[PDB]
Amino acid sequence: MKPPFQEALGIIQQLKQHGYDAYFVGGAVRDLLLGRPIGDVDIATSALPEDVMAIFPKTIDVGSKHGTVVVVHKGKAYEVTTFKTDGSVTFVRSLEEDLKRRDFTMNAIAMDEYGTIIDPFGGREAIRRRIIRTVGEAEKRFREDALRMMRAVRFVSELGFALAPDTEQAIVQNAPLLAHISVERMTMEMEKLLGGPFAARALPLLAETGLNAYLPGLAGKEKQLRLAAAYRWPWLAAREERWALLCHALGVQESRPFLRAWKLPNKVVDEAGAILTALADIPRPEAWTNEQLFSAGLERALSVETVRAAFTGAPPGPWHEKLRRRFASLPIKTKGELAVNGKDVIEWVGKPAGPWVKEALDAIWRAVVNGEVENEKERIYAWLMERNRTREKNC
Amino acid sequence: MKPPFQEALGIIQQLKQHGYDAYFVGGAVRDLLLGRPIGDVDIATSALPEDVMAIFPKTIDVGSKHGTVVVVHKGKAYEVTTFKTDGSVTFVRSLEEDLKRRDFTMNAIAMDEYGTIIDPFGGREAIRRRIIRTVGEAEKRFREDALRMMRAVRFVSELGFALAPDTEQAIVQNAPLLAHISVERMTMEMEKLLGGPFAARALPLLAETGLNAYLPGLAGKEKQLRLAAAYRWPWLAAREERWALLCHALGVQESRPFLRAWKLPNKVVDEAGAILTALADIPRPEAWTNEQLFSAGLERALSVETVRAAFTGAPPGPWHEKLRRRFASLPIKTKGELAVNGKDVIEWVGKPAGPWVKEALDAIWRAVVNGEVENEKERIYAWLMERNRTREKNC
Ligand SMILES: [Mg+2]
Ligand SMILES: [Mg+2]
Repeated sequence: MKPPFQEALGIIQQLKQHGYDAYFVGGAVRDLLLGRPIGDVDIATSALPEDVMAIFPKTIDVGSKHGTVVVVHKGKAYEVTTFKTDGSVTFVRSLEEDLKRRDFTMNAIAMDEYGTIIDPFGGREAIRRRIIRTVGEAEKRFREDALRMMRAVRFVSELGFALAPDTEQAIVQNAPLLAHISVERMTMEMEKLLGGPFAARALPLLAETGLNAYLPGLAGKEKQLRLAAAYRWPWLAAREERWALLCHALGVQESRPFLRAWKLPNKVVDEAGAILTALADIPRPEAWTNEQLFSAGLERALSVETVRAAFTGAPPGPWHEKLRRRFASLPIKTKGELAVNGKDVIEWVGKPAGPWVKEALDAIWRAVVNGEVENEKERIYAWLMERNRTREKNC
Repeated sequence: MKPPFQEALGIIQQLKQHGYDAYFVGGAVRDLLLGRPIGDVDIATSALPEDVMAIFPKTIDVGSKHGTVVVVHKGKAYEVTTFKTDGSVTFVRSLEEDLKRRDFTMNAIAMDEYGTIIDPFGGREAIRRRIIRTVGEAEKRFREDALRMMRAVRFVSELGFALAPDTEQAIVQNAPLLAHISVERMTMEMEKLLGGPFAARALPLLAETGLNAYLPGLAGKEKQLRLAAAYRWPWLAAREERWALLCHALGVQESRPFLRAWKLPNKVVDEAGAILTALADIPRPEAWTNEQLFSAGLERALSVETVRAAFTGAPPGPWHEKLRRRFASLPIKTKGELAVNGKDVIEWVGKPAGPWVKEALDAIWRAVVNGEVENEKERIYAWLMERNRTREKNC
């Protein structure tokens, strides 16, 4: 009885005492059998959502409409679910009828309070063999929910399982059905597929199956995806960096339109381009300039080099260290630190408040950062003065 | 800085460090200022749902669509909410614009990381004066959501605040608007209103305001409600017992149709009847009979006597003690304990399996429970035998 379940045992135990019968189902089970670290433990029971909210003090209705209720037990969230058969939804009392609705064998295992594995569908073999197989007719399933084909590729990314001959086949055959699923639900899948320690072979597959050309911006990029294999995906730390590379490997032009089609939140789509851009502008890690670095701000700067590593093959280490070094040598790290404010430049150059002011400060920092003049009021003054009569000798 | 908030401080603290600005808003605040034990601490912020799910490890999307996200911090659930103006919903950055959307003054208070109360709407005075006042035009508010009038009466139940002259007035005027709100949402409100330490005066009000005659089964019972005042509501322990009494005080006939209209879950509407029934059947606490008790099974039995107390004025104490005493003297406490099963009566009276069997066993327990015959196989046998030739001397 590994600690993940140990704690959550209570929930089962309690639901059983009130005469209900419940099981650990789900990834948690697979993850145990497979020997991955165990993430969320999930419980399913014959107890109806209400009965669940009656027995446990802290409850959190998430969707009692489809039989799910989150139960805060001993300071951890647990997803409790009333057995169901995907039609509205129908509640039953048969564990077996519930698992039979699950997506792929390796998911439809279950384990009881005593630790006794209940694999009625071969999950257990699927996991030994490291294979993704559909629970029932690979075809029929995909018809009910096309997104199921998405996840299949995803799982390949997160687990390094291989598709099943029949499963894989079916996908290609029913690929089109995808254009019916909301973009949203497509994003999240693609999102996980990209952090896969196997993404390196997930993306290719995405093309070798029909699935390509029904996903936003991935029209006919077949070639590009397969080539993607080489990219060192796994070192991508964060979301932006991920999408960043997704582009650069699809030889994408304008970042903005594309990433937006995937209905990603703005901040991402912006910071995505940010890097992509900075990446195109600086082609070599030696060439980062006090300016560009200052502009891009440490975080991004590093994220660039990493995206870059993800492509070159070169490890960031040395760069990341160097960047972090310089960044603390920049005699200013944000504009707010500038010794000298816009109203200082006005009272100084006897000129009315305008657009010329931007340009001014915009050249005072670029001059502080580049170590031309100190970041002290007095000195920036002379500096600006003696530079303005120079623009009278130049024209 | 009282412990309930002390712990949740972390959340604010972290959201501020990422440049967002958040506050304890809600009942928590009211409860502090009022001096009640503090229930759920609620946080609202300018950080958008996503930013919230980015910063905290364990998140639980409940409804990011309306700006709410549950954040499990240090082993407790906290309802975090992006500031909003009730239109779909519009997110802002002004705390003030958020509180301005809250139902009643006493709710629209807020407190900052340093413990500095922000009452921009008189909540703080409302709490001193112990009054329920609408945030803005009592009329306009009720038009947006009629249920707001419900809560108003509820709060009276939970708090013992009085309605505001203008608030109260408005309710009667816009009473009708209620029939537009889903029954579901009406039940929950009624539910809380019944557990009120001031329910005793909440139900009356419910009638003195239009609000009566738009709520299920509460058509023209005006009289009944006001009289309700006398009932010792507050000793009601559980849900059934509550509804039980709600009936008995409205002089309700058939429990089943009524309670159902309030879309209460079956188990309740059954156990409600259960008591209401056993209550009509046994009019005095001395009269419980081994049979009846055995039938109703300790729990309900007590629940009867309490519901009764809630009405008579007599304290349960002595009865609840006496019931609990007998119930362990009943020589059986369920039918499952019966020494003798139905297949025993068949191989015994050489007759084919039928309906006469029920009637048999159904008189063997009734005879065990009443202490006529032991609950041993042998002895029940003779007893059954020697009683069956008696049904030959009788006709
Ligand atoms: Mg968990
Ligand atoms: Mg809480």
